[PDB]
Amino acid sequence: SMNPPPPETSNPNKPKRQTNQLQYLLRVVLKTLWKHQFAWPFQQPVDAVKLNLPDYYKIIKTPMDMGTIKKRLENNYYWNAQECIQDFNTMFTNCYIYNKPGDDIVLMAEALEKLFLQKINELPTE
Ligand SMILES: Cc1[nH]c(-c2csc(N=C(N)N)n2)c2c1C(=O)CCC2
Repeated sequence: SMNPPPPETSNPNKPKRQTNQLQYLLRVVLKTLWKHQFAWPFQQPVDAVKLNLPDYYKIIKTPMDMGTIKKRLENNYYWNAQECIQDFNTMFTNCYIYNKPGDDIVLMAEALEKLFLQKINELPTE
């Protein structure tokens, strides 16, 4: 069994910015979700080999996780906040796509997503 390469966190020719919205995404949004008691299954890419989930990357073709997002934010990978918000939403959606309704992982994603929504509701103006 094999995992795919992880999503990139560095791309020197991709234009980048540091903006107040991106700073909020790191200092408020990421930090709030990262410390949560349910964050630990989303802090790195899904290891389909160790978890014995050979169908994970058959179904999930746009993987995303908070470890990747954290590195992207710390590395100033993004141009704008929408790119990062999209990454969080990809992470949550993948969980709902792969898993069964009511599974523990889905309840964990829902708890994190609730906080995500509350924080991005107050994304500062640029
Ligand atoms: C998003 C996600 N994370 C995990 C998981 C289990 S154990 C672990 N440990 C880490 N990452 N330290 N992550 C799963 C999952 C799914 O969607 C399907 C089932 C398993």
